Amino acid sequence: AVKKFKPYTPSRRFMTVADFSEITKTEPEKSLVKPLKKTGGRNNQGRITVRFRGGGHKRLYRIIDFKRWDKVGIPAKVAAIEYDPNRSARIALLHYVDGEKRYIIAPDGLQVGQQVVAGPDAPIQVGNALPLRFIPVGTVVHAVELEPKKGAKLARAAGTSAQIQGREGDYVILRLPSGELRKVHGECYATVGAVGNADHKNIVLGKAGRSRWLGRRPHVRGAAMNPVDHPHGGGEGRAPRGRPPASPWGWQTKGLKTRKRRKPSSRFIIARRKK
Amino acid sequence: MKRTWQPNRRKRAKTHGFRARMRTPGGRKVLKRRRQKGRWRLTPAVRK
RNA sequence: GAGCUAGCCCUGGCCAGGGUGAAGCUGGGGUGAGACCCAGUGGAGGCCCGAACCGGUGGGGGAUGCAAACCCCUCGGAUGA
RNA sequence: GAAUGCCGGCAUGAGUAACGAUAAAGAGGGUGAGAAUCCCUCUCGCCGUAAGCCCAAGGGUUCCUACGCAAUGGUCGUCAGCGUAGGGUUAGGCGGGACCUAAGGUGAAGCCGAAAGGCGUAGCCGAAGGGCAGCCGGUUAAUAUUCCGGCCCUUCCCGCAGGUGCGAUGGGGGGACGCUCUAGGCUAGGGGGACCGGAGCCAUGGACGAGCCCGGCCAGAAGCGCAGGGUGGGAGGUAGGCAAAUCCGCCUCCCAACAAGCUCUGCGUGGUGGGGAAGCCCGGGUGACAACCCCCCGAAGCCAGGGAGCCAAGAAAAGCCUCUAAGCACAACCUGCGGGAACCCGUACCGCAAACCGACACAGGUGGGCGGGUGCAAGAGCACUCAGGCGCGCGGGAGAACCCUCGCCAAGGAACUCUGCAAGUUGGCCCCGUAACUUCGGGAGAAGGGGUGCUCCCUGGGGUGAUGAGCCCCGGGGAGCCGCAGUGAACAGGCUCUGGCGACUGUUUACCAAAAACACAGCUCUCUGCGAACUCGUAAGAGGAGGUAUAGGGAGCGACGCUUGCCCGGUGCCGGAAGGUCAAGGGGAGGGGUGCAAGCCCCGAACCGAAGCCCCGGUGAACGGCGGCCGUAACUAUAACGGUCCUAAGGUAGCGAAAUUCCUUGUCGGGUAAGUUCCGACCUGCACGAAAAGCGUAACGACCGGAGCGCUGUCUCGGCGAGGGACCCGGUGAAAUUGAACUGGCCGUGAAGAUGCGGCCUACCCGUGGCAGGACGAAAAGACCCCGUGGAGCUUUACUGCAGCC
RNA sequence: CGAUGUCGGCUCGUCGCAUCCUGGGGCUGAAGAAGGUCCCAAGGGUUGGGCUGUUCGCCCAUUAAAGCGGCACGCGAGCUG
RNA sequence: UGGGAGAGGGUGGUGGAAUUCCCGGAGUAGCGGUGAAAUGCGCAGAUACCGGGAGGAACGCCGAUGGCGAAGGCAGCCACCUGGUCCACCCGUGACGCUGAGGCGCGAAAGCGUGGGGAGCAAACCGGAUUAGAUACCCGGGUAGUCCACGCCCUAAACG
RNA sequence: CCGAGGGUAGGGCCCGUGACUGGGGCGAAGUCGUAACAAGGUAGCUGUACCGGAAGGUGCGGCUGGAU
Ligand SMILES: CS[C@H]1O[C@H]([C@H](NC(=O)[C@H]2NC[C@@H]3C[C@H](CC(C)C)CCO[C@H]32)[C@H](C)Cl)[C@H](O)[C@H](O)[C@H]1O
Ligand SMILES: [K+]
Ligand SMILES: [Mg+2]
Ligand SMILES: [Mg+2]
Ligand SMILES: [Mg+2]
Ligand SMILES: [Mg+2]
Ligand SMILES: [Mg+2]
Ligand SMILES: [Mg+2]
Ligand SMILES: [Mg+2]
Ligand SMILES: [Mg+2]
Ligand SMILES: [Mg+2]
Ligand SMILES: [Mg+2]
Ligand SMILES: [Mg+2]
Ligand SMILES: [Mg+2]
Ligand SMILES: [Mg+2]
Ligand SMILES: [Mg+2]
Ligand SMILES: [Mg+2]
Ligand SMILES: [Mg+2]
Ligand SMILES: [Mg+2]
Ligand SMILES: [Mg+2]
Ligand SMILES: [Mg+2]
Ligand SMILES: [Mg+2]
Ligand SMILES: [Mg+2]
Ligand SMILES: [Mg+2]
Ligand SMILES: [Mg+2]
Ligand SMILES: [Mg+2]
Ligand SMILES: [Mg+2]
Ligand SMILES: [Mg+2]
Ligand SMILES: [Mg+2]
Ligand SMILES: [Mg+2]
Ligand SMILES: [Mg+2]
Ligand SMILES: [Mg+2]
Ligand SMILES: [Mg+2]
Ligand SMILES: [Mg+2]
Ligand SMILES: [Mg+2]
Ligand SMILES: [Mg+2]
Ligand SMILES: [Mg+2]
Ligand SMILES: [Mg+2]
Ligand SMILES: [Mg+2]
Ligand SMILES: [Mg+2]
Ligand SMILES: [Mg+2]
Ligand SMILES: [Mg+2]
Ligand SMILES: [Mg+2]
Ligand SMILES: [Mg+2]
Ligand SMILES: [Mg+2]
Ligand SMILES: [Mg+2]
Ligand SMILES: [Mg+2]
Ligand SMILES: [Mg+2]
Ligand SMILES: [Mg+2]
Ligand SMILES: [Mg+2]
Ligand SMILES: [Mg+2]
Ligand SMILES: [Mg+2]
Ligand SMILES: [Mg+2]
Ligand SMILES: [Mg+2]
Ligand SMILES: [Mg+2]
Ligand SMILES: [Mg+2]
Ligand SMILES: [Mg+2]
Ligand SMILES: [Mg+2]
Ligand SMILES: [Mg+2]
Ligand SMILES: [Mg+2]
Ligand SMILES: [Mg+2]
Ligand SMILES: [Mg+2]
Ligand SMILES: [Mg+2]
Ligand SMILES: [Mg+2]
Ligand SMILES: [Mg+2]
Ligand SMILES: [Mg+2]
Ligand SMILES: [Mg+2]
Ligand SMILES: [Mg+2]
Ligand SMILES: [Mg+2]
Ligand SMILES: [Mg+2]
Ligand SMILES: [Mg+2]
Ligand SMILES: [Mg+2]
Ligand SMILES: [Mg+2]
Ligand SMILES: [Mg+2]
Ligand SMILES: [Mg+2]
Ligand SMILES: [Mg+2]
Ligand SMILES: [Mg+2]
Ligand SMILES: [Mg+2]
Ligand SMILES: [Mg+2]
Ligand SMILES: [Mg+2]
Ligand SMILES: [Mg+2]
Ligand SMILES: [Mg+2]
Ligand SMILES: [Mg+2]
Ligand SMILES: [Mg+2]
Ligand SMILES: [Mg+2]
Ligand SMILES: [Mg+2]
Ligand SMILES: [Mg+2]
Ligand SMILES: [Mg+2]
Ligand SMILES: [Mg+2]
Ligand SMILES: [Mg+2]
Ligand SMILES: [Mg+2]
Ligand SMILES: [Mg+2]
Ligand SMILES: [Mg+2]
Ligand SMILES: [Mg+2]
Ligand SMILES: [Mg+2]
Ligand SMILES: [Mg+2]
Ligand SMILES: [Mg+2]
Ligand SMILES: [Mg+2]
Ligand SMILES: [Mg+2]
Ligand SMILES: [Mg+2]
Ligand SMILES: [Mg+2]
Ligand SMILES: [Mg+2]
Ligand SMILES: [Mg+2]
Ligand SMILES: [Mg+2]
Ligand SMILES: [Mg+2]
Ligand SMILES: [Mg+2]
Ligand SMILES: [Mg+2]
Ligand SMILES: [Mg+2]
Ligand SMILES: [Mg+2]
Ligand SMILES: [Mg+2]
Ligand SMILES: [Mg+2]
Ligand SMILES: [Mg+2]
Ligand SMILES: [Mg+2]
Ligand SMILES: [Mg+2]
Ligand SMILES: [Mg+2]
Ligand SMILES: [Mg+2]
Ligand SMILES: [Mg+2]
Ligand SMILES: [Mg+2]
Ligand SMILES: [Mg+2]
Ligand SMILES: [Mg+2]
Ligand SMILES: [Mg+2]
Ligand SMILES: [Mg+2]
Ligand SMILES: [Mg+2]
Ligand SMILES: [Mg+2]
Ligand SMILES: [Mg+2]
Ligand SMILES: [Mg+2]
Ligand SMILES: [Mg+2]
Ligand SMILES: [Mg+2]
Ligand SMILES: [Mg+2]
Ligand SMILES: [Mg+2]
Ligand SMILES: [Mg+2]
Ligand SMILES: [Mg+2]
Ligand SMILES: [Mg+2]
Ligand SMILES: [Mg+2]
Ligand SMILES: [Mg+2]
Ligand SMILES: [Mg+2]
Ligand SMILES: [Mg+2]
Ligand SMILES: [Mg+2]
Ligand SMILES: [Mg+2]
Ligand SMILES: [Mg+2]
Ligand SMILES: [Mg+2]
Ligand SMILES: [Mg+2]
Ligand SMILES: [Mg+2]
Ligand SMILES: [Mg+2]
Ligand SMILES: [Mg+2]
Ligand SMILES: [Mg+2]
Ligand SMILES: [Mg+2]
Ligand SMILES: [Mg+2]
Ligand SMILES: [Mg+2]
Ligand SMILES: [Mg+2]
Ligand SMILES: [Mg+2]
Ligand SMILES: [Mg+2]
Ligand SMILES: [Mg+2]
Ligand SMILES: [Mg+2]
Ligand SMILES: [Mg+2]
Ligand SMILES: [Mg+2]
Ligand SMILES: [Mg+2]
Ligand SMILES: [Mg+2]
Ligand SMILES: [Mg+2]
Ligand SMILES: [Mg+2]
Ligand SMILES: [Mg+2]
Ligand SMILES: [Mg+2]
Ligand SMILES: [Mg+2]
Ligand SMILES: [Mg+2]
Ligand SMILES: [Mg+2]
Ligand SMILES: [Mg+2]
Ligand SMILES: [Mg+2]
Ligand SMILES: [Mg+2]
Ligand SMILES: [Mg+2]
Ligand SMILES: [Mg+2]
Ligand SMILES: [Mg+2]
Ligand SMILES: [Mg+2]
Ligand SMILES: [Mg+2]
Ligand SMILES: [Mg+2]
Ligand SMILES: [Mg+2]
Ligand SMILES: [Mg+2]
Ligand SMILES: [Mg+2]
Ligand SMILES: [Mg+2]
Ligand SMILES: [Mg+2]
Ligand SMILES: [Mg+2]
Ligand SMILES: [Mg+2]
Ligand SMILES: [Mg+2]
Ligand SMILES: [Mg+2]
Ligand SMILES: [Mg+2]
Ligand SMILES: [Mg+2]
Ligand SMILES: [Mg+2]
Ligand SMILES: [Mg+2]
Ligand SMILES: [Mg+2]
Ligand SMILES: [Mg+2]
Ligand SMILES: [Mg+2]
Ligand SMILES: [Mg+2]
Ligand SMILES: [Mg+2]
Ligand SMILES: [Mg+2]
Ligand SMILES: [Mg+2]
Ligand SMILES: [Mg+2]
Ligand SMILES: [Mg+2]
Ligand SMILES: [Mg+2]
Ligand SMILES: [Mg+2]
Ligand SMILES: [Mg+2]
Ligand SMILES: [Mg+2]
Ligand SMILES: [Mg+2]
Ligand SMILES: [Mg+2]
Ligand SMILES: [Mg+2]
Ligand SMILES: [Mg+2]
Ligand SMILES: [Mg+2]
Ligand SMILES: [Mg+2]
Ligand SMILES: [Mg+2]
Ligand SMILES: [Mg+2]
Ligand SMILES: [Mg+2]
Ligand SMILES: [Mg+2]
Ligand SMILES: [Mg+2]
Ligand SMILES: [Mg+2]
Ligand SMILES: [Mg+2]
Ligand SMILES: [Mg+2]
Ligand SMILES: [Mg+2]
Ligand SMILES: [Mg+2]
Ligand SMILES: [Mg+2]
Ligand SMILES: [Mg+2]
Ligand SMILES: [Mg+2]
Ligand SMILES: [Mg+2]
Ligand SMILES: [Mg+2]
Ligand SMILES: [Mg+2]
Ligand SMILES: [Mg+2]
Ligand SMILES: [Mg+2]
Ligand SMILES: [Mg+2]
Ligand SMILES: [Mg+2]
Ligand SMILES: [Mg+2]
Ligand SMILES: [Mg+2]
Ligand SMILES: [Mg+2]
Ligand SMILES: [Mg+2]
Ligand SMILES: [Mg+2]
Ligand SMILES: [Mg+2]
Ligand SMILES: [Mg+2]
Ligand SMILES: [Mg+2]
Ligand SMILES: [Mg+2]
Ligand SMILES: [Mg+2]
Ligand SMILES: [Mg+2]
Ligand SMILES: [Mg+2]
Ligand SMILES: [Mg+2]
Ligand SMILES: [Mg+2]
Ligand SMILES: [Mg+2]
Ligand SMILES: [Mg+2]
Ligand SMILES: [Mg+2]
Ligand SMILES: [Mg+2]
Ligand SMILES: [Mg+2]
Ligand SMILES: [Mg+2]
Ligand SMILES: [Mg+2]
Ligand SMILES: [Mg+2]
Ligand SMILES: [Mg+2]
Ligand SMILES: [Mg+2]
Ligand SMILES: [Mg+2]
Ligand SMILES: [Mg+2]
Ligand SMILES: [Mg+2]
Ligand SMILES: [Mg+2]
Ligand SMILES: [Mg+2]
Ligand SMILES: [Mg+2]
């Protein structure tokens, strides 16, 4: 339920903020937070390799449990739903009857005080994890391992999900959040439900300052630069692209496909995304 | 206005000093050259 | 060679005083219940006026200079990108 | 003898400019060979959120003292940050180290690279962050939380006593954290006292006073008192915290739970120890047995790890505590007490500056803390002042032009000019009042006005205290008084109307452009299924991201509103198992050389044979493009209509003489006495047009047009006045430039613009203040222009390669 | 071309006369008054404003008249820009 | 009080037919379309046929001249929540009624905003015919939209 | 003190007028097509939406004031 502001500054006209109404605990679990090392887009050469990064708010990384087959058959209680600034989804604090505490990413509908569990025998309730084979066909699922024991890889951003569509031998067929149909191995784990905080897409950042807070430095259009900078640089006055529109490094940026041709995972992609 | 020399003893020693020169092929050549030329100082003096 | 300058990283510091008065909250009214209205409270903001601080708009001076970019009057920002 | 030659020397300009902020000086007395310049006294002025004081960097003896003045000091010099000499910096507690980690750096393991080397978990290094024990005073010519005095504390070693399952680099807790706003109680700091202490003072008309002037504190262990922070206790279960665990986590139960208790800080008190003014007298002595008290204001600092709210969600590690593991339990650890032990480095001085960075004793630059009083609504603003610190290291005269900075002006009031450029006007606060339009916030300080001092009288609430007095902060009512004038000085918006562009706050060509440029939220296209795409790297490895399609890369457009039409023939990109072409390779019809021959060797057609290209489709918020001629209506004109050629398709809505219109000052209307600009229209748009977006848009703008009001020295049109210069005298003394010069006007001549040639005219010799017509004046081997088979940046369907990708 | 600064303005003038005005004339299709045209004449004079960077030009209000041209399209070691 | 019929409304669930698309098989020279054609599609293997998958929308027969609602309007089946309405008994209240300016709510389709969805259909648009023309009618394509959620719009031959 | 009114500044309503622009009414014999009235040669009308020289066309839903 994104929140609006009254136009009492120019920027407050359009700024919207998340409602945070689902959050129940407002400082993180000290036993689970590390320092997130800001990079600014710089690699171990010191070189910028991702332009326009840097200068955003300080953050602590919350260690998230993406395996869950860690603790088969051990139920846990949902103690808190918390804000996590390293991801779009919210996160849920789990108190295992073990005494062990862990963060998962919070699916839609998950409630404080309910219990979740993981394993081949788990009920088909929101927040449980099962190998893909034991989830009935048609189930909307999230936090999906791409390969067994390798960690939840797909459908982790706010509001997203994959849907189980069918089986074929050792493999399950998923409609990924992009619309691609892919075979994923059945021993891969996934969590029942869709990721929460689905209102996330409808936030209007509102002003230039807001992007700075997120660590996003301003983008410069190639058309604004000079020929030594960019294929679109130069020209007296304004200028159309005057060549097929290109990236700063010369390659074409309207249409030019880029996935590697002979990639082994092609045998497992059934149908490319659409829209 | 603000000029270009803003001295700094730590900076000086860490940038041009004996140990920074020895660590690197080009730095060791500098020392070899300034010795061959007979320089009284192989390295910029800084107080510490 | 980044002790100038540009960007980023870590860790610290600074921003007189005054003005405006968002949301919410409380109460009252209103209704089937509501939206909603009114008062109070509240203290939001790349909000307003203005020092420090950061700038450099117009003019005048300076032009073997006080200065290889300064000086005076004026002017922009000043809780924020 | 020339090379704007090289090195050096010395001239010219010239006793010229200048002598570095216009805060400012005068006199008396000393010293000395010599004094505007040194020392002392009195007077005057300047800073006073500093131009005072304390830290940090940087500097490195510049500090203090004696002795000096050749040079350095923009003059002088007896003086000095200068010369010579001697002296001076004292720490368990301050800062750094023998502690901790951050970015980063380095790097056993390991990975990679022709060599050099590049990476890399742990670990190590790395601080202005964490952690950790000293406060007040006195003393020196010069150091002081360092010496001394007083009162406090830390750790290490050893011993005694009491206690305890003791023991860690391992587990856990804690350390541990944002931004805005902010409560209570305090301290710092400050104001007043008719109270307390003090050398005195009575002036010039008055005052011997509840008179003036000065001062009225600082530190302190235990204990205690006020105010805060931190913190549940017990039991049972236990599979988690990579061994163990009585700890931590999770579950259950019981009790205490605005508490309390325990603990830890701050403030107050506190044994004790110190300080102590003006004035007078020679830094000192007195004051003085100094006194040391009451009231009020009051932090942004303290209690603190406090509270609330918000979203952009806010280091680490050690110290510390707890748990246990080897081990050891004759040990070990914990508490208390005693004795002993306690190292290395810095410490002088300058530090918004004459000692640092700017070649200079340079109007520039340099981070943190303190920064007093009064009044002006507030404040770090402004004026004047305290403490303190200065008068800026050339002076004396004069009182021209001219220049700079400044003040005023009759009548007019933008007539100035590219332009109200500049300068006026306006200006704070309180009150009344306020338009189109609007996205309902705004526009708005709209506009426009009224008030503002002082005195007396009456009085409302808030704070303190006590509920009163007193102090204190906001006020309100009545009546008066004075001046030209009451934010009486200083600081402090001119306003309106209407266009263009850009939504907006922001950013930019350091040092000629701040803008309409960039950015920007937002919109769209496109790539990317994760060992992602993309980027840097030979690689390893990184970034992306400890992210996962509501995500990340690339591109265009640029809030918002209403919209974004037609063309896929060409280029791009996407799709297409056929077909055509196609390299290495396969294949080997068929030849060839050589040998006696077996054989050895070479050429080699068909045919099989990828990507790419061809070919078939798709695709515009991909690159791009969106016609011509002729005819036609019952006045004329003009063509809704038609004919025909062409194209892949022939520009739609909206806009239009425009940031675009050549002809052009188009034409008409508005404003003006008059309008090449402006605004509104028309549409034959040289040459608008829909995300290189089209048309609008409230608000915003040191952007660029046009108009009006206000007011003015902008101007008619100038005048006077001020100070700093210019000028004269004393001191110190440059510069570019310069073939040599004994260097006039005209009209001619001359390489075509003559002081220098011809003819004539004019003219005694040398300066000083001024002005700029000439010396094709100076400066810069023209930057425009061309030339050189000169150079460099940039482009592409120029050539030829290479990375990369296939 | 080892540099002769370039439009317009402002300031300051000076010169030529093919004369705009004023003075003297002849002719007139000159009644007067007012003009036309030519001759002599350079002593003096030759306005303020709106538009545009403009020179020029057009317009407003006047005037005896609102002359034209040269001086490196006079004049940037005089200013503007 | 006791009963009744009903596509009355809202939420969630769920079932079969058909179309389209995709994959596999089999199979070959046309299919499609019309008044007739052409564009289109098809040897790069279409159409017709079989099996498999995905997705959206609408609910055949029953069905009616029927039923329900105030109107707009409402139709597979199931469950929940909910409205009106009729009948019987003659038990309760004792005129508590009628209408209704304003007000408030509802209000087919189209259209609008923000997400989503998108099979079929189809304004615009393109192409093929027709025609003097054909910015139409007919044919092949085809985008909004048609569908869901929330918020707007408030119109009608909203008619008996 | 009040006070006719004069001045300054800013609003509200009304009238007249304005380059140019929008449709409307009317006008003996203009140009284009033929939308409606018959099934008007595509039944018509309808709210809306989009498009087109023009009447109109078409989509969606509605009406019979439709024919056979
Ligand atoms: C700025 S003054 C600064 O530069 C000056 C120099 N002049 C010239 O070069 C002239 N020579 C002819 C050329 C012609 C053109 C014709 C035109 C149509 C382009 C006019 C411009 O120049 C003139 C710059 C270029 Cl004006 C002088 O060297 C002066 O001595 C110095 O001080
Ligand atoms: K040129
Ligand atoms: Mg908003
Ligand atoms: Mg609003
Ligand atoms: Mg939430
Ligand atoms: Mg930790
Ligand atoms: Mg990272
Ligand atoms: Mg690295
Ligand atoms: Mg990048
Ligand atoms: Mg970056
Ligand atoms: Mg993310
Ligand atoms: Mg979150
Ligand atoms: Mg798999
Ligand atoms: Mg979004
Ligand atoms: Mg952030
Ligand atoms: Mg962005
Ligand atoms: Mg950009
Ligand atoms: Mg550019
Ligand atoms: Mg550019
Ligand atoms: Mg470059
Ligand atoms: Mg290049
Ligand atoms: Mg390029
Ligand atoms: Mg280009
Ligand atoms: Mg350009
Ligand atoms: Mg152009
Ligand atoms: Mg450009
Ligand atoms: Mg082009
Ligand atoms: Mg390209
Ligand atoms: Mg690539
Ligand atoms: Mg895909
Ligand atoms: Mg600088
Ligand atoms: Mg620096
Ligand atoms: Mg240093
Ligand atoms: Mg340092
Ligand atoms: Mg350094
Ligand atoms: Mg280094
Ligand atoms: Mg070194
Ligand atoms: Mg080497
Ligand atoms: Mg070597
Ligand atoms: Mg030596
Ligand atoms: Mg060296
Ligand atoms: Mg730097
Ligand atoms: Mg501030
Ligand atoms: Mg404040
Ligand atoms: Mg105010
Ligand atoms: Mg209020
Ligand atoms: Mg609140
Ligand atoms: Mg602001
Ligand atoms: Mg204000
Ligand atoms: Mg300036
Ligand atoms: Mg000015
Ligand atoms: Mg200069
Ligand atoms: Mg200045
Ligand atoms: Mg100033
Ligand atoms: Mg200002
Ligand atoms: Mg301001
Ligand atoms: Mg401020
Ligand atoms: Mg010679
Ligand atoms: Mg030479
Ligand atoms: Mg020579
Ligand atoms: Mg030389
Ligand atoms: Mg010599
Ligand atoms: Mg010489
Ligand atoms: Mg000499
Ligand atoms: Mg001489
Ligand atoms: Mg001279
Ligand atoms: Mg000079
Ligand atoms: Mg000077
Ligand atoms: Mg000054
Ligand atoms: Mg001055
Ligand atoms: Mg003077
Ligand atoms: Mg005197
Ligand atoms: Mg004197
Ligand atoms: Mg002297
Ligand atoms: Mg002397
Ligand atoms: Mg002096
Ligand atoms: Mg003295
Ligand atoms: Mg002061
Ligand atoms: Mg020095
Ligand atoms: Mg001397
Ligand atoms: Mg001397
Ligand atoms: Mg000597
Ligand atoms: Mg000297
Ligand atoms: Mg000097
Ligand atoms: Mg002497
Ligand atoms: Mg000393
Ligand atoms: Mg000590
Ligand atoms: Mg030791
Ligand atoms: Mg250490
Ligand atoms: Mg280090
Ligand atoms: Mg260290
Ligand atoms: Mg430290
Ligand atoms: Mg210490
Ligand atoms: Mg102490
Ligand atoms: Mg001594
Ligand atoms: Mg014992
Ligand atoms: Mg923590
Ligand atoms: Mg933390
Ligand atoms: Mg910290
Ligand atoms: Mg914040
Ligand atoms: Mg104290
Ligand atoms: Mg006070
Ligand atoms: Mg407990
Ligand atoms: Mg256990
Ligand atoms: Mg503390
Ligand atoms: Mg005594
Ligand atoms: Mg502070
Ligand atoms: Mg605190
Ligand atoms: Mg760490
Ligand atoms: Mg043992
Ligand atoms: Mg033993
Ligand atoms: Mg113990
Ligand atoms: Mg040692
Ligand atoms: Mg010291
Ligand atoms: Mg300063
Ligand atoms: Mg300072
Ligand atoms: Mg000094
Ligand atoms: Mg330098
Ligand atoms: Mg000086
Ligand atoms: Mg200085
Ligand atoms: Mg004081
Ligand atoms: Mg004030
Ligand atoms: Mg002075
Ligand atoms: Mg000064
Ligand atoms: Mg004189
Ligand atoms: Mg005055
Ligand atoms: Mg005057
Ligand atoms: Mg006026
Ligand atoms: Mg006037
Ligand atoms: Mg004017
Ligand atoms: Mg103007
Ligand atoms: Mg201008
Ligand atoms: Mg003024
Ligand atoms: Mg003022
Ligand atoms: Mg208004
Ligand atoms: Mg108005
Ligand atoms: Mg207005
Ligand atoms: Mg407006
Ligand atoms: Mg409004
Ligand atoms: Mg106001
Ligand atoms: Mg006002
Ligand atoms: Mg009054
Ligand atoms: Mg008075
Ligand atoms: Mg102002
Ligand atoms: Mg802007
Ligand atoms: Mg701009
Ligand atoms: Mg715009
Ligand atoms: Mg806009
Ligand atoms: Mg914008
Ligand atoms: Mg701002
Ligand atoms: Mg520049
Ligand atoms: Mg610049
Ligand atoms: Mg420069
Ligand atoms: Mg400038
Ligand atoms: Mg510019
Ligand atoms: Mg600006
Ligand atoms: Mg820019
Ligand atoms: Mg931009
Ligand atoms: Mg913008
Ligand atoms: Mg937009
Ligand atoms: Mg999008
Ligand atoms: Mg690369
Ligand atoms: Mg290599
Ligand atoms: Mg990472
Ligand atoms: Mg609008
Ligand atoms: Mg095309
Ligand atoms: Mg095509
Ligand atoms: Mg194409
Ligand atoms: Mg091929
Ligand atoms: Mg083109
Ligand atoms: Mg083309
Ligand atoms: Mg065109
Ligand atoms: Mg069209
Ligand atoms: Mg259109
Ligand atoms: Mg036009
Ligand atoms: Mg226009
Ligand atoms: Mg044009
Ligand atoms: Mg024109
Ligand atoms: Mg023109
Ligand atoms: Mg005209
Ligand atoms: Mg007119
Ligand atoms: Mg025309
Ligand atoms: Mg374009
Ligand atoms: Mg353009
Ligand atoms: Mg375009
Ligand atoms: Mg606008
Ligand atoms: Mg606007
Ligand atoms: Mg602006
Ligand atoms: Mg601006
Ligand atoms: Mg004006
Ligand atoms: Mg004047
Ligand atoms: Mg004077
Ligand atoms: Mg004389
Ligand atoms: Mg002299
Ligand atoms: Mg001298
Ligand atoms: Mg000679
Ligand atoms: Mg001679
Ligand atoms: Mg001579
Ligand atoms: Mg002469
Ligand atoms: Mg000649
Ligand atoms: Mg001559
Ligand atoms: Mg001569
Ligand atoms: Mg001669
Ligand atoms: Mg001669
Ligand atoms: Mg001769
Ligand atoms: Mg001669
Ligand atoms: Mg002669
Ligand atoms: Mg002289
Ligand atoms: Mg002279
Ligand atoms: Mg001259
Ligand atoms: Mg001159
Ligand atoms: Mg001169
Ligand atoms: Mg000359
Ligand atoms: Mg010459
Ligand atoms: Mg000359
Ligand atoms: Mg030069
Ligand atoms: Mg040369
Ligand atoms: Mg040359
Ligand atoms: Mg040159
Ligand atoms: Mg140049
Ligand atoms: Mg040439
Ligand atoms: Mg050639
Ligand atoms: Mg040649
Ligand atoms: Mg060449
Ligand atoms: Mg080159
Ligand atoms: Mg190569
Ligand atoms: Mg030349
Ligand atoms: Mg020369
Ligand atoms: Mg020259
Ligand atoms: Mg003038
Ligand atoms: Mg006459
Ligand atoms: Mg004359
Ligand atoms: Mg001319
Ligand atoms: Mg003209
Ligand atoms: Mg006359
Ligand atoms: Mg002339
Ligand atoms: Mg000429
Ligand atoms: Mg000419
Ligand atoms: Mg000139
Ligand atoms: Mg000049
Ligand atoms: Mg000129
Ligand atoms: Mg000159
Ligand atoms: Mg000259
Ligand atoms: Mg075949
Ligand atoms: Mg589908
Ligand atoms: Mg009855
Ligand atoms: Mg409706
Ligand atoms: Mg609808
Ligand atoms: Mg025909
Ligand atoms: Mg009157
Ligand atoms: Mg006829
Ligand atoms: Mg019809
Ligand atoms: Mg008909
Ligand atoms: Mg019909
Ligand atoms: Mg018909
Ligand atoms: Mg149509």
